[PDB]
Amino acid sequence: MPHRFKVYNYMSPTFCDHCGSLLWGLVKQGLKCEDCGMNVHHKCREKVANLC
Ligand SMILES: [Zn+2]
Ligand SMILES: [Zn+2]
Repeated sequence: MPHRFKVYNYMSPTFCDHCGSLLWGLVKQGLKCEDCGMNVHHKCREKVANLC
């Protein structure tokens, strides 16, 4: 079943669960999955398997 990634405003340093690097930026720094909690960069969403 699919991740339901929604863009997210991270308020503490949070890292990408796919590539490990910081979700850089001030706002809108990546996407969180509603259902499993996975955090990804915009550039990393295509790279993650679509299995929630
Ligand atoms: Zn998920
Ligand atoms: Zn990443």
